[PDB]
Amino acid sequence: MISLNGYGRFGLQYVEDRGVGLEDTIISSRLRINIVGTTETDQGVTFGAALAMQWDDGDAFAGTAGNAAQFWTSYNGVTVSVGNVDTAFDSVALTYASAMGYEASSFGDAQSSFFAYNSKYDASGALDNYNGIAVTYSISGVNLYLSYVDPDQTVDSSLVTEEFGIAADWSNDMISLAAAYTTDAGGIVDNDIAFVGAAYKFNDAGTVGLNWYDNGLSTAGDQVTLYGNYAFGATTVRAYVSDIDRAGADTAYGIGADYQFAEGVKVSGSVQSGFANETVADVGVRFDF
Amino acid sequence: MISLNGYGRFGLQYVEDRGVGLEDTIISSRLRINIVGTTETDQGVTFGAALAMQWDDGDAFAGTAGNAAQFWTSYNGVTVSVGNVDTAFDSVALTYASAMGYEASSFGDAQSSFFAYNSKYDASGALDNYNGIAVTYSISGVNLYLSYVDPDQTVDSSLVTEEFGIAADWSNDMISLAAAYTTDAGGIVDNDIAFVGAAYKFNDAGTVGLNWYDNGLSTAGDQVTLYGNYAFGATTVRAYVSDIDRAGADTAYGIGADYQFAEGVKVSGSVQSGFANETVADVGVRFDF
Amino acid sequence: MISLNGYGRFGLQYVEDRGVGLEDTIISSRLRINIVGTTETDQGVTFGAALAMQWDDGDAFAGTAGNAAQFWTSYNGVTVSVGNVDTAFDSVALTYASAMGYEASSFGDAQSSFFAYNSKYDASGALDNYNGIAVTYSISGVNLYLSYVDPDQTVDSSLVTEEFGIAADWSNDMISLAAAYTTDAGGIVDNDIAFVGAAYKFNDAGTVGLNWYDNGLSTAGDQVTLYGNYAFGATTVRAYVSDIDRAGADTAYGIGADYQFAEGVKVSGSVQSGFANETVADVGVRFDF
Ligand SMILES: CCCCCCCCOCCOCCOCCOCCO
Ligand SMILES: CCCCCCCCOCCOCCOCCOCCO
Ligand SMILES: CCCCCCCCOCCOCCOCCOCCO
Ligand SMILES: CCCCCCCCOCCOCCOCCOCCO
Ligand SMILES: CCCCCCCCOCCOCCOCCOCCO
Ligand SMILES: CCCCCCCCOCCOCCOCCOCCO
Ligand SMILES: CCCCCCCCOCCOCCOCCOCCO
Ligand SMILES: CCCCCCCCOCCOCCOCCOCCO
Ligand SMILES: CCCCCCCCOCCOCCOCCOCCO
Repeated sequence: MISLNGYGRFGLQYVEDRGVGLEDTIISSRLRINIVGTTETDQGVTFGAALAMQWDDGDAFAGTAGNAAQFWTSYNGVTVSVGNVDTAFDSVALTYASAMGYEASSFGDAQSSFFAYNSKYDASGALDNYNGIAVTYSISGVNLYLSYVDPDQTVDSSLVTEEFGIAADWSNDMISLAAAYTTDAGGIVDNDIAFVGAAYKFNDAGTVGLNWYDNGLSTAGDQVTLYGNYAFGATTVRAYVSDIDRAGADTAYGIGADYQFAEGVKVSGSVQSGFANETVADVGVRFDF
Repeated sequence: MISLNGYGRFGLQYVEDRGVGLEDTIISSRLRINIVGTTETDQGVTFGAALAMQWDDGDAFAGTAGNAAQFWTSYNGVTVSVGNVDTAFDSVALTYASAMGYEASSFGDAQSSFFAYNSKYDASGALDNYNGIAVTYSISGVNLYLSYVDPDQTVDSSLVTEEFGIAADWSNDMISLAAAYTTDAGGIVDNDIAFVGAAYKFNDAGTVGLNWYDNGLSTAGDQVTLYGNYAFGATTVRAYVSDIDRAGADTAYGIGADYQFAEGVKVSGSVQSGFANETVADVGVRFDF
Repeated sequence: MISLNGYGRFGLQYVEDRGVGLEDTIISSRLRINIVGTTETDQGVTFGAALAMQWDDGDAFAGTAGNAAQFWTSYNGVTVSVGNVDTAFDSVALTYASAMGYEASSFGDAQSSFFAYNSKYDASGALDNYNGIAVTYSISGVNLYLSYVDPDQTVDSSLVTEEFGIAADWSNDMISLAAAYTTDAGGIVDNDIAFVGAAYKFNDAGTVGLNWYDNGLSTAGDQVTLYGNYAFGATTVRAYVSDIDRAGADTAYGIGADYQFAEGVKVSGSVQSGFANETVADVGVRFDF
């Protein structure tokens, strides 16, 4: 069985003083298509393979290709995946909760380097023999994530640095907790990174949360993000502040709104200020299909 | 929702004295696949994204990729599209009416340079930041087309030449009229091009038409194409003559036939003579799926 | 009509002393997706086009593209195909019968060079104007195969070497026979190769066969492969020995098993020894979807 799903997104992307002789405002857009093949068995074991084909404005050669395959096996709530895997630090809950705008960005996101699913090919050739193994599992309302990423599996292992990550999250109906930890993240030796986050649903309509991170060898240092959102019908308002230890950094912040036009259609915008005083703004749509 | 459609075509392509040590006759063939994702809303607004994957004999690396995305929004007969758009000069009716053979070619087609939907990637990198906006609408039996193409939207606009085009066509059951006009076509400054055409369905089986063009800065000069077709059951006969102002040019002409073998299957051939006395012939099939 | 099918495979691939500073054991995996468009007619003629998108671990740029199109026409048991065709030497029965392991390999396979369907693009550019014509037909339980492959159809034919192949196989319920012959195989002048094979189903569960080959200009010389398999429920045991004329070559051999876990799911392994004493082992899964 083969199924196809994905999403399109387009709108305006403003970056104050982008560059000498550059336009600050552009039309940014993304097409994402996923090809999924699955084999269900009567034994209860499911086999799967996924490929992504992603295009973004500005991409080299005005063309689209697929990425590197991901394969998995699922049985009784346990999923083992091989190849281009989702990593633990990139999959836990709460870590991307401050993202806003139609491009889902936030300076409140972790300012570290770590491996994550690769959406596209990489012309530099660095991903050619990259191969990860991942394992996910769910006890009660607990989600467990584990991932092992080998940047070049053909080369003797004593010569390459492997990335290892673990994460768990948990949620009842009002509190959410999450934590992750990865060593040698992004294959950078000694770049050990951590995350702890918690959220409180103080209503059917509002939630506040707080994320803390150890950014490893990044120049950002430790970081804290405080965010909150509130829904008024089909409209959601979101905001966040974030600080990093880097001397002289500014406080980053953002304010945005989401409007659920229809099932599968979402109009979003935001105005954000980064740690180096960058001003960024956006407004556009996402539709899922 | 994701749907796939497209077509295959193959047959013989003859070019008299193609080149020293080249074969005049080859097997030319094309595979075109379109991936379309759509999101229908109960509000009446439809969202869409399309990608094309096209392969042609002789293509570099013996491979296929997708092109650059096209996105659109439709509401009440109005469609706005962004990215790799169809342009006004390329979409009006009647402008390609003389095309024949299984490759749908004609020297009677406009001999100018103008932007059009890009089927494939471009290795030269010229299309990397190309971005168009297009708008179509239909009053009675009137079709209105408008398009704005920015060859490099990241660069300050005072440095790049944008293409702007408008077109309309109209048809009752016997007369057809169409006109288009585009300035700085193909991003060439001062290359303003125009088209006017008209057709007369003098029967259920026969039609005659005439197309005139201002080819802008091309060396062809103004051009006139006179064509006609006539259907005998599943068989269609077509012919056209065309002249350009270029001194010493020959009159171009073509004669071909189409045979509708089955729904979705069409066998075509033609013999054409160009403006520089080139002799070209073809015979093959197209099937849609 | 467009349909999608394919398969995923993953597991461990061991090559004794692969290379200085290389890992002998890797995770090898393959994702194959086929896109097939067909047009059925009421006349009985079917038109088809196929494209493949294949990714393998270690592939350049960590990406996937499609290959070169294949087109065909089928009528009354006769199929003519154009472009990236299956060749006669690569399609006859019995020639790959000794293949085992989850990667379906065998040193008992023919050690010659010959054209075959191209799965992927080729960066070297050698396949750019490659074009084959193929014809298959089936009398009783007879299968007839014919193929003509032109490595560069744009160039004058007196300058290029074309590959021509024929094959037939036949089977009742217990004996199988097959033979093939191709001249200038792989476009190498004078590299004429041949194959004869026969198999005996000495049970519902067991089969023994023997394949002989003239490897043309290869350094292997003539070759003989003797193989056998036997099924015990969902488990299949397979083995083969193979010899080549090359002086000092070793006898190659392999032993493996296949376990049919479920419809569409197959777990395989093997231990093989090549003609130069190479030791290779594998274990993994294949699932079809
Ligand atoms: C500002 C640089 C020049 C680009 C022209 C800006 C014109 C804006 O777009 C007009 C046509 O519509 C498409 C743009 O996508 C963004 C629209 O807002 C998203 C839906 O709420
Ligand atoms: C990103 C999708 C893959 C498409 C990119 C292929 C890149 C090919 O170019 C690599 C650079 O070398 C130049 C190639 O020669 C011409 C390419 O093909 C011609 C028709 O579009
Ligand atoms: C300056 C060039 C144009 C690009 C900028 C578009 C940025 C537009 O503003 C972003 C949206 O601001 C969100 C407001 O926060 C309040 C939310 O509730 C109000 C509307 O539903
Ligand atoms: C002329 C150069 C060498 C190529 C051989 C020409 C042989 C013609 O094709 C024979 C096999 O069939 C496939 C060709 O596609 C064209 C057939 O006509 C189209 C359907 O009406
Ligand atoms: C046109 C479809 C895209 C496929 C073209 C990829 C072009 C890659 O080559 C660019 C030129 O540089 C050489 C690349 O190194 C080898 C490529 O991949 C090997 C297996 O086929
Ligand atoms: C010379 C190498 C072969 C390639 C050339 C094939 C060209 C064949 O002729 C094209 C078809 O000619 C069309 C004829 O116009 C009359 C139409 O009605 C008659 C048949 O239905
Ligand atoms: C040996 C080099 C380092 C690679 C680690 C080997 C660990 C083996 O895999 C553990 C995780 O599972 C995925 C591997 O695919 C092969 C499993 O066997 C196939 C099914 O029978
Ligand atoms: C194999 C699938 C096709 C993808 C390969 C495209 C190969 C492009 O590189 C050719 C070598 O030249 C370097 C290209 O410049 C950067 C590429 O695109 C950037 C984003 O991934
Ligand atoms: C040495 C690193 C690991 C990689 C090697 C895996 C190789 C494993 O063995 C292959 C399977 O051997 C097949 C045995 O033949 C007997 C068949 O019946 C028994 C089991 O069903």
